[PDB]
Amino acid sequence: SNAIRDISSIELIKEMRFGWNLGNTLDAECTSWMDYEKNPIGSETCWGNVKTNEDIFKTLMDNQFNVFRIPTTWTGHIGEAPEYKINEQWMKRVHEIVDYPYKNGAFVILNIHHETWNHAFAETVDEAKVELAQVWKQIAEEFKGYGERLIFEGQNAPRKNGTPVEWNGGDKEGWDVVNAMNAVFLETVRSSGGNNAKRHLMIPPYAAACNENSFKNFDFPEDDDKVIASVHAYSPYNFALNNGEGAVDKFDASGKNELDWNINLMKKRFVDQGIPMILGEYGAMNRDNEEERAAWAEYYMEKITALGVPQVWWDNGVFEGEGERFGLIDRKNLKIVYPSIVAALQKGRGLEVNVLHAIETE
Ligand SMILES: OC[C@H]1O[C@@H](O[C@H]2[C@H](O)[C@@H](O)[C@H](O[C@H]3[C@H](O)[C@@H](O)[C@H](O)O[C@@H]3CO)O[C@@H]2CO)[C@H](O)[C@@H](O)[C@@H]1O
Repeated sequence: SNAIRDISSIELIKEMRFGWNLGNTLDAECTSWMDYEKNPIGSETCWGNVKTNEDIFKTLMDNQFNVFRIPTTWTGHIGEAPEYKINEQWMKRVHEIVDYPYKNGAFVILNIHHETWNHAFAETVDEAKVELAQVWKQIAEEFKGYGERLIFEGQNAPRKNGTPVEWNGGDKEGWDVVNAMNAVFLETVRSSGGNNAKRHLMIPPYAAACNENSFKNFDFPEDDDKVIASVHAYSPYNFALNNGEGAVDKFDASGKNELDWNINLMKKRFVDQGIPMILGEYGAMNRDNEEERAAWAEYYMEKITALGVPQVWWDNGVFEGEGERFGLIDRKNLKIVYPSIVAALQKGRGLEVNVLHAIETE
């Protein structure tokens, strides 16, 4: 089945309800202690998530999720330079997981994620561009026959890791590198075989940041209507993403102001300019505050739905402890842990509320 619809991204995006990330899974990176030679697909579970199965996705699809992002870290599974051959058992497992939502008719986003080699520094950009082309040549070849519901996202949050400008929008060095890398990704996939000339491709601004500086220095192609801007927006910060000092457990007036500001940024940079965009990651972590988060999620969803922009929940499988607690589905037991959040996504999207597989009330 190698058919692909010839459809613009803006038209295709209309078919998207809302999404879910298979977080802390194929993106988990454990090369400091795991032997990837003896465990070539072991990294999937090395951050504590269960082995992925189709029923995780069917549980979510029952709740009207129809976009599934598969964040994938290829670092550790890549052969030596300059061929950068991807381990074939790893590629097969990535392929099995893409197929869980894809063969059930949903949208799938496959990316490159926690890579050590695509950092946004001019020092290494010549080498990083070669590795990016080699990696995407192989991904594009493996999935060349897939239709329009399989989307490639060329980079995740390329940035100047470990610098003062890592998380505040970047600087000119970082913007030029991210743009050059995005161009290599687009060219590599467009130049490849099969349906890839008509595949929908996502590219991020620097760090995928919802930021004035990142947005303003983001190059976007003017002659390719099947390219999509990839943005991440865990907004407002202290309520949604702050895992240290200053975190708040209520979505208050100042938090709404901050969220409204960033949504308006997306409107002015992308929506008003006819640039297709997807919020590929967002979420608010568990602070024993499900109703605060449900109200925030319904408001966020309603506002971006009025702009035609879909969003994709970041679910890293973590519910308690010191880590970031973005879990939404209990993958082991196939239960929605926060049913009022899922109800908020449905209601805010304009859908009928029907939360299936909810956990019992304790
Ligand atoms: O517990 C296992 C490891 O967790 C690592 O933290 C991860 C968070 O749990 C996860 O929520 C976060 O998700 C990122 C996403 O990958 C990224 O694309 C986006 O820019 O931000 C999201 C929210 O922060 O990923 C991190 C990994 O970077 C710990 O860092 C690690 O020590 C620990 O072993």
